[PDB]
Amino acid sequence: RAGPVTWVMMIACVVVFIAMQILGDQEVMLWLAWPFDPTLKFEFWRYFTHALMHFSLMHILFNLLWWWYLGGAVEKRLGSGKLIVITLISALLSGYVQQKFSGPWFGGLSGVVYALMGYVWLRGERDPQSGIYLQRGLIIFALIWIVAGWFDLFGMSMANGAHIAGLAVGLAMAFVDSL
Ligand SMILES: *[P@@](=O)(OC(C)C)[C@H](C)NC(=O)OCc1ccccc1
Repeated sequence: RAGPVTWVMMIACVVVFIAMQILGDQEVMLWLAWPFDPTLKFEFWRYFTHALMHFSLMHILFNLLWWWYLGGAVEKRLGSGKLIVITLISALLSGYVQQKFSGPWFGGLSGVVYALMGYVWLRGERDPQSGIYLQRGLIIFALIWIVAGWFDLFGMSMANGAHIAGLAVGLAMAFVDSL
């Protein structure tokens, strides 16, 4: 089965997704979004909680599908702590990039997912002995996922190539870890 970190992230996104159906998106964004007013700047969770919010059925399924697989892969083979740190860094840095381009009203785990794509792939090609790698077929689908994000083929946003910032994060870390 999937480790505790993989598991807990899935529960949290589902719970949050439930709340959005009951309360509506705006109300949950009000509590979980990146700070959108100076008085909220010390509410630290907001720099991360944006990743827990999804705006359609397809949004959460596809994110959690990728997370389950790549997140689970990292946790099994590299440990819970690695997954935690990949997650915190990508959520924060992608969050920061998203905010600059699209403002503070955004959500989704895909920044983290792109980071996990970049990380797992790069780590596998540079450190096969680590036990992590992205299979040939999955590389193709991840690439299509990335392209989709660069070009806003998801039907959701139109805020451009910024959606894939996380990928640069994940690559960079995989570099650093392959030393
Ligand atoms: P991601 O959640 O965005 C963050 C804020 C960087 C990404 C752009 N969205 C995504 O991957 O959506 C998946 C999807 C959405 C609708 C239909 C199919 C798949």
